[PDB]
Amino acid sequence: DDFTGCVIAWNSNNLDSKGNYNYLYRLFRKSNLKPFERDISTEIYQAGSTPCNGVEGFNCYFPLQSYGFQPTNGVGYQPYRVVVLSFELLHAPATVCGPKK
Amino acid sequence: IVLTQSPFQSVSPKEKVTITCRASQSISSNLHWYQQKPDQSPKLLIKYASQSISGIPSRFSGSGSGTDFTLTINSLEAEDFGIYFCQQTNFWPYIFGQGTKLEILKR
Amino acid sequence: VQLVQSGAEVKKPGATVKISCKVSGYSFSNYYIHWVKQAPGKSLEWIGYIDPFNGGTSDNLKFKGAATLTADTSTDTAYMELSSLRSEDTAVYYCARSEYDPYYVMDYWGQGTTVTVSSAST
Repeated sequence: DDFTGCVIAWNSNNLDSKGNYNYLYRLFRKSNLKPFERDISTEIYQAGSTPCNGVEGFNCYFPLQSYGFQPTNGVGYQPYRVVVLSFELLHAPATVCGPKK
Repeated sequence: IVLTQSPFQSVSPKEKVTITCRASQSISSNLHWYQQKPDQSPKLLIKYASQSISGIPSRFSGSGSGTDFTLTINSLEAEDFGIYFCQQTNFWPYIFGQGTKLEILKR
Repeated sequence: VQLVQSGAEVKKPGATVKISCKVSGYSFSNYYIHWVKQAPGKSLEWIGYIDPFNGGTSDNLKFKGAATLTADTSTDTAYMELSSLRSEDTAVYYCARSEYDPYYVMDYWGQGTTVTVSSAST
C-alpha cells in the first residue's frame, strides 16, 4: 500500500504466446505477500488435516498453476508483461536522477 | 501507436457507410467508437470493436482487420449522422480518432 | 450515470485551472475516470486516467500542464489540475467514466468544461 512507483501493461500475446505452460501463477496462498516480498513455494497446498506428504490425494493441491497461452488469445486472454518501479521517492541519494537542466 | 481516420464521409439515407480507424504498427483488438453531436459529449457506439453499449442502433457496427478498425453504419437516417471517433486501446495514450464528420445527403 | 463538471475556467496563460468531475449515479471506487480534452473544432484528446482508490493518474505526453488527477472519494469527484496553461489548452475538458479493471471503456462522461486560456479577459 506504500509503494511509490509503477504498474505498466502491454500485450505480450504478440510475443510471449506460444504452447507456453512455463508461465505460471500462484492461484492460492494462505496470506498476502509482505511489501515487495515473493512466494516461491512449490510446497503442497494442504486443504485437509490429512498430510499429503509430497504426493497427490484428496484435495491435495500444488498451489502454483500455469496459464495455457492459446495463440488465438484475445484481449481478455492476452498476457501483459507488467513492470513496477520501486523507489522511496526522496530521503536517499540520486541513483536514477532527473536529466538536470 | 497512433491511429488514422478519414476526416469525412458523405452518404445518402439507407446506403451503407464504413469509416476506418487505422492504427500505426500494432493494433489492439479492443476499440471504441464515438458519435459526437455538435457541441455535445461524444457517446460510445462500439465497445471491444465488436459490440454496442445498450440502446445503440443496430445499424451501428464495428470491426477490425489488420491495422484498420471500421465504423460501419448500414441504412442511415438523416437523424443519424454525426462526428465519429475511434479510441485506441492499451499502448499507453488512448489515441482518439482525428474524428469523422458524417454527412447524409438527400435532404 | 452522472458526471458533473465545474464550469468554464478562463485564465491567463501560465496560470492554473483545476476542474472537478463530480460522480453520481454509480460507484466511484469501482471505476477509473478518463479525462478527455477536445480542442475547439479539434479531435478528442485524452489527458490521463485516474484511480478512485489510488493516485492512479497516467498522463499522456502530447502537451504538458504539470497535470495531476486527484479524486475526492468522499465526494466521488476527480479533479484535473491543468497548470502552465497555454492558449492552445483552450478546449472542452471531458471527464470520462473508466473501468477499474484494465479494460478501457468510457460509456458515460461529464458535460465538458470549456477553458479559455488567453491574456484576453472575459
